[PDB]
Amino acid sequence: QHIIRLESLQAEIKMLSDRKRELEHRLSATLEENDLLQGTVEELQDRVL
Amino acid sequence: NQHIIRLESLQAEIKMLSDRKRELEHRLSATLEENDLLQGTVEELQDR
Repeated sequence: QHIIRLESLQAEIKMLSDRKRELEHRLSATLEENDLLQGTVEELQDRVL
Repeated sequence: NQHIIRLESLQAEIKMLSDRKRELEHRLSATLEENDLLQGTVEELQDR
């Protein structure tokens, strides 16, 4: 029954690690997209000057 | 007994890597907030 308990807990912790990677990939993607938007905003700063 | 101790050790390692991923997520959120603060001050300058 402990084997059953381990099968019920290991998969949940693995899917939680996958969800942590989901937040990592999406926030890292928004950071890279924000850095690209920072480059375009720096071009807008060039437009400002 | 042997395989249960091994699998609990594996579950603890996945929890350790999960806490490391949590720290990485918090750091990425801090960088997002600080860069967005820079973008907000830039938009204020744009209003000027």
